[PDB]
Amino acid sequence: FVNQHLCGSHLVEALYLVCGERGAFYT
Amino acid sequence: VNQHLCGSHLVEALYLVCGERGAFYTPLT
Amino acid sequence: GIVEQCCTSICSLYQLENYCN
Amino acid sequence: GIVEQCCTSICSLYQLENYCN
Repeated sequence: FVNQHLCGSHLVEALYLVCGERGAFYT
Repeated sequence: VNQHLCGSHLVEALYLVCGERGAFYTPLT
Repeated sequence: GIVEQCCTSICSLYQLENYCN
Repeated sequence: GIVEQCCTSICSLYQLENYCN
């Protein structure tokens, strides 16, 4: 199934995707 | 981390990015 | 924080974007 | 298309946004 909760590596990948070259608070 | 978006993870990425608007990849809400 | 907003609950693109930069 | 761009390779946010409604 598709999980709409973002946990672990899926949360980390999601930050890469949405922030892009910005990087983020957890970089 | 795996940076590729495949399978259920590609559908989830679209849910996240496209919001409730939907998308052309699959007929989800 | 991010864990409660995005893992426990469901978060939006904009909420996730608040952790950028 | 989007599988080649984002699954086989790595895609940016703009590339996924091209598929949105």
